[PDB]
Amino acid sequence: SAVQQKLAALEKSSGGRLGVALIDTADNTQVLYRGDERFPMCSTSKVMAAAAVLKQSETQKQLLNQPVEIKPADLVNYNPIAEKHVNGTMTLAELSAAALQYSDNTAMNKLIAQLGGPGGVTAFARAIGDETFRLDRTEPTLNTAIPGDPRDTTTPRAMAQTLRQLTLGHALGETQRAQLVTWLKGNTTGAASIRAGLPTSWTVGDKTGSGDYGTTNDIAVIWPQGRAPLVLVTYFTQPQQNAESRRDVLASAARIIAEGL
Ligand SMILES: *[B@@]1([O])O[C][C]([C][O])O1
Repeated sequence: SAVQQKLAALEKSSGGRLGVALIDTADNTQVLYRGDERFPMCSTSKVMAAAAVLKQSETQKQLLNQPVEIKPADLVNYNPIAEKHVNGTMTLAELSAAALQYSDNTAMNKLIAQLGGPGGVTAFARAIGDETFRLDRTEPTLNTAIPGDPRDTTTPRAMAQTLRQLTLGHALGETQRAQLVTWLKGNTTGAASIRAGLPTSWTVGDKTGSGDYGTTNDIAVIWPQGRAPLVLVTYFTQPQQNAESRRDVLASAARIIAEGL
């Protein structure tokens, strides 16, 4: 299609490797570009950890209000919210919000601990039918994004399907799903990524990710005004370990997708 030609051209112009998956929930049609290639997830993995904790809260009804102590040893490389609560507590809800809306790495590590390790996050993915997602490490090392390394990767197609199930489907209970959507819609880190390629009238919930090798990711649910929602995953990584982030590539890929609708 035109869109796949334009995405290929965008990729060629960027010097990196671009993966895109769009699901249009109107007709369950899909647009894929490198849809079955593995990409480092970086912080887009935080959606799965938060959702796994939400799933636990369907049975442990008070779980999200459970206080979790933030100690100095807990702090890693990027903790905008956890830093504000060192030697205090945050609830699991506050930690989930921080992981998603500010990409707080300490918050993510607390969610992983709550789940019994990276294997507990991966188990949740398997439980909801995602056989591709794998979380192997904690923060910050899950962002190394080494070419060819399968650790901490998924594919665009898999992530789009899973994000659809978590936000628009019923992998989560009704209250949990609504909470996840509310958290994604309040993301603060996404203004230069998918959102920037879309009409300002559209409502977007997203989670960005960034890592080494110039890895620049964003996964989003999109509610166009008067139209069925869309799920869009854009993964991008580059050949140089110290490459700069390229959020503009994600914006451009979204714009190309939005043109084709
Ligand atoms: B994820 O990728 O988003 C931000 C943080 C910085 O390490 O991790």
